[PDB]
Formats: sequence, structure tokens, C-alpha cells
Amino acid sequence: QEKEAIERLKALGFPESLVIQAYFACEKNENLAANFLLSQ
Amino acid sequence: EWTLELLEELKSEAVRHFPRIWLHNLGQHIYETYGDTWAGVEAIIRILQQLLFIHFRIGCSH
Amino acid sequence: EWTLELLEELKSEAVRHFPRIWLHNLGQHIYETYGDTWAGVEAIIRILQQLLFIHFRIGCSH
Amino acid sequence: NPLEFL
Ligand SMILES: [Zn+2]
Ligand SMILES: [Zn+2]
Repeated sequence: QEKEAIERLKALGFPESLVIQAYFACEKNENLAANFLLSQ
Repeated sequence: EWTLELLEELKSEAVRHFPRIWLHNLGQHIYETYGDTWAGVEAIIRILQQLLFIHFRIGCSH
Repeated sequence: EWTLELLEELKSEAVRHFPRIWLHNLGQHIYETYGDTWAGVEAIIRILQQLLFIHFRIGCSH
Repeated sequence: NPLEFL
């Protein structure tokens, strides 16, 4: 179910390994991980 | 108590690398997930730590 | 609990930037000063964090 | 073993 979130996150244009790291460091939070990735 | 000095040390480092807009969104996550309870302070510490390390491997431009 | 998870993250990152035996010897010094108490865990967490931050500010070549 | 790095 949460692989959907990381796939949307990857579709932003980000490597999968980084996406998985940020998504879990941001607890469950797809939007917070997205805002983190886009702040880089 | 010791948690507060640690939290202060993370934040000083964190504000050198993360935009205010993102830290605000972090605070919003912590409030909705934890309220103002002490578990929220521990989450913030853990999140900022892991994100700082993730940030440095990506490449710190600062 | 949470403190041990925090420390395990630091130890994993730290070993990527500093020699393992040298970190291990830091741990023995802290053990000599604090025994098995939580104050020993709390000190090393602060030390490992500060060592990582100055390392990244100096310039991580890794 | 929290203070050990092996
Ligand atoms: Zn930075
Ligand atoms: Zn390094």
C-alpha cells in the first residue's frame, strides 16, 4: 500500500534509494517527504 | 531535560540546511501526529537526525 | 528504547566517516567515565553528533 | 554493547 506513495514520489523525478530513505525518515508522511526532496 | 539540549543542538544544525518552509511543514506533521506531547520532541529529534544524514550524502551546497 | 535507536543511527553513520577502532576506543573512554549508565549513552550521542557536524562542515570526501 | 563498535 505504501509502495504507491514511493512511486508517486519517484514520479517527481527522484532516485528510488533516496525516496525510500526520505519517506521513512519522514515517518509515514508522503507530502512531508515530497517537500523535503523538492527542497534539495 | 537532556532531550532539550539535544533538540537545541539538532535545530542549530538543521536551520543551516533546511528551508523555513520545510521546517514549518515538519512542525505541522509533529503537531497533527503527536500534539504538544513529549513524544513529539523525540520524533523531531529522530527525524532531523536522519534527514541531515540523508541531506549530506546527497550533497550539501551550503 | 528511543535513545538506543537514536544511538544506533549515529553509530551507523559515524562508522562511514571515522575509523572503526577509533570510534570503538572513544566508546571505551566513555565507558570508563560513565559505566553502563544511560548518561554514557547520552554523552556519546552528543559527541558522535558533534563530530559528524564538524566533519561535514570541514568537508566530507566520502 | 551500545558503546561498542567492534
Ligand atoms: Zn546543507
Ligand atoms: Zn565523511
